Amino acid sequence: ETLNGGITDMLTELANFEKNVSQAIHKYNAYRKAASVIAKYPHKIKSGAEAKKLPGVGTKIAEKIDEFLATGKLRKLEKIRQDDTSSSINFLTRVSGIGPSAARKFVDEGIKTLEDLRKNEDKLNHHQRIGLKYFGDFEKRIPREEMLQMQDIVLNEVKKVDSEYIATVCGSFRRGAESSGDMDVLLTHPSFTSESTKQPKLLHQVVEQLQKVHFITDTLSKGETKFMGVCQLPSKNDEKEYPHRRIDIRLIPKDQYYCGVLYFTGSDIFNKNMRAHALEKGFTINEYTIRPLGVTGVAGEPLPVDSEKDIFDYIQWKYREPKDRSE
DNA sequence: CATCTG
DNA sequence: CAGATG
Ligand code: NA
Ligand code: NA
Repeated sequence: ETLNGGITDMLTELANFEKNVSQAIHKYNAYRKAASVIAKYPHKIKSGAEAKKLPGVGTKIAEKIDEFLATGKLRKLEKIRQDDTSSSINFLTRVSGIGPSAARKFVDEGIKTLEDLRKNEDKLNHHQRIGLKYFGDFEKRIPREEMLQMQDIVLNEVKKVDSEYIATVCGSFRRGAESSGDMDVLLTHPSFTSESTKQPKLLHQVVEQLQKVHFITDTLSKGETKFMGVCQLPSKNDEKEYPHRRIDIRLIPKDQYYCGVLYFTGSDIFNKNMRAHALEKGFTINEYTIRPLGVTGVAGEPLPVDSEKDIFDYIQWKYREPKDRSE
């Protein structure tokens, strides 16, 4: 956790590159297991050889561990931090809708900056254009005080469209958190569940109210159960307009809401432990349901939930307010 | 995993 | 349809 931090960090650096710049998924996966194992590893790694002793740790990595332990640096690391190509890729990637792949193509056509991008808006798709157009806004965290304003709008709008909807804003917003990255709304309806053959209007209707009142400004991706957009708290009495924020709206069969809501609410560590405990209590859980575990090894059949409460009950545990869902 | 692009 | 992105 700090006893082999650098090592794990370099490894992580190295890995990112293999994957992002080279196309080296193998090597890429290579670095990861390695960090992963050195990460658990209980002692101070004093040498490459010592490391090698571990699984995932090979000759090449043991090598790198030496030079890094030997001198505060790694040549390779040094050469890669320079390399404009590598850096251009780490950079384009920051645009929403540009991934490694697109990054590579862009750079090889010589587009390596924001300006490059603007000049060449034509070679970019809808998501990408949008992503460029709000490069700034999108990198700006979202302060909780804004979140409560967004939430308030969304909830009131869904309500008007149909009293029967059930919307919930998950994420750390939910677990307390002072600011956040984007807004994720978990949506459900009584008239939509597991078997129920669809209802697309279910989602489309909401999305539409949201734009009607101008809260949603652009669409990134709009499916029949998942919507990826851009919203904006209306600018008050003009002088201060708000940054453009990312928003996710997802439709969920009512019969599996609280499991999602539970899940989406995180934190990742929270889930894990809860999940690991579930397993103890003769259960299984995932993003959609909780299932009684047979002894034949496995076995299913969806226990029925009415709240996040039901879930806890089942695994016989302390109902935890979102706030303490930390770890 | 769900959506989009080409 | 494969393949990319979030
Ligand atoms: Na990106
Ligand atoms: Na293939």
